[PDB]
Amino acid sequence: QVQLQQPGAELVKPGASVKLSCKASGYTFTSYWMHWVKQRPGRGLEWIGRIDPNSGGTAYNEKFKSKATLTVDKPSSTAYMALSSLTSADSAVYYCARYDYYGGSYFDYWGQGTTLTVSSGGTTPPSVYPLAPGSSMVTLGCLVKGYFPEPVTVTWNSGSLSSGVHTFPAVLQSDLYTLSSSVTVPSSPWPSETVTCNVAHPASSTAVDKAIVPR
Amino acid sequence: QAVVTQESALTTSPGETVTLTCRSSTGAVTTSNYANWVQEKPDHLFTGLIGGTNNRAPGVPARFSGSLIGDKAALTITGGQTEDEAIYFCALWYSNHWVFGGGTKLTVLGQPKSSPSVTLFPPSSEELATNTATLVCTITDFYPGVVTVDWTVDGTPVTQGMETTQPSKQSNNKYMASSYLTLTAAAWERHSSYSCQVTHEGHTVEKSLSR
Amino acid sequence: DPRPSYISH
Repeated sequence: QVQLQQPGAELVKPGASVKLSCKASGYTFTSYWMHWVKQRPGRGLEWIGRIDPNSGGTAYNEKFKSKATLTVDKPSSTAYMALSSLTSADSAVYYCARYDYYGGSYFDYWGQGTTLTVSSGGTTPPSVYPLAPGSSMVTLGCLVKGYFPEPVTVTWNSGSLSSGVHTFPAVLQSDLYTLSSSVTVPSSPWPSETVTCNVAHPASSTAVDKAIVPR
Repeated sequence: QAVVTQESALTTSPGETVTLTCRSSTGAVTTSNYANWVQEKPDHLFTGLIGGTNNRAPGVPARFSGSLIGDKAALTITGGQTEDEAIYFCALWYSNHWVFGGGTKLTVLGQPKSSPSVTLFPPSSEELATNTATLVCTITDFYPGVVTVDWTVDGTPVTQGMETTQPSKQSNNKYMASSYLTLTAAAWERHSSYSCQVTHEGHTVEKSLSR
Repeated sequence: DPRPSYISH
């Protein structure tokens, strides 16, 4: 099984430079080319360029030539890519995809993509508000408002709740993330007993637990 | 340079054939563009299927094939499977660079349709004390995965301070998403009616709440 | 098979 392992998330300030890696394995590293693609919500996929593990030769996208620098480390079977003078537009997911030869051919394996986020906003803790019904089954939830940077961990009753639970992804409004989670319980337990969401935030060493009361 | 276009979305059922096309603004797609198709299964899972107009990737199910249909490049999927529901991308080569299309959102109805389970939560008082309010409209159990959300204040469409997450695959393969409406705490004192309208496949579901 | 895609490096 061929695999291309890439880091998941990278956080860096506008103006600095990063060196995204891409580990290969499962095949002869120097028999296939490596390409890099950039993906931002909106737009779609934009080709950055490639490098040939054997020759070292590379062909760049005119638009990214003064922006990226591809290279590879034969020993460790890994492909790298440094992006210079980082900005807001450079934020996104960056993939490394292996290329196949013969009569042109294809793009068969891909890395899971590293999501680069380029911003200079200090860590900001989330604010947890209990989402309660406007007083058969009942639905409850937690609002994790204005936290930064990604990502947070929400669980219900420590793990004391498999489903009814729903964790939506974060939305970016005013350079600040927000997300919520919902746990639908039988009309029985609540208010009778109670649910407690567990919010955590690594970039802030914060961990709020909020139990829900109807009012 | 050479914007490449594909269909927004397409809907097919298990067992039938669905075809995806790819437009080249420079004219026609030709054997020299080396058309490439790539699939995107949720959570950034990418896999190449076809390269060079018709070469099938190794380990790729037989039901996948590429070709040229007129002055376009196309990916045919005979006998669509449930897992085939994903996003498909078209890659075109132009002398020295690769240009993708916007991708096509393919739907294989591998289960029954289901209107969304909408829930409107009012701003909690703890937040209402920070001098700001937020309504939260949670949407779950709907299929296919696309919904269009609408907020209204006092029966009047409200546009600003509105945020809608992209629909996300649930555990039971259905879809879930959420929208948010952020007002100043003050601004929330003025109005009286608050409703979240969710439109799924031509059918609108509402959830109101009076302050 | 047609000519373009290559041009090595």
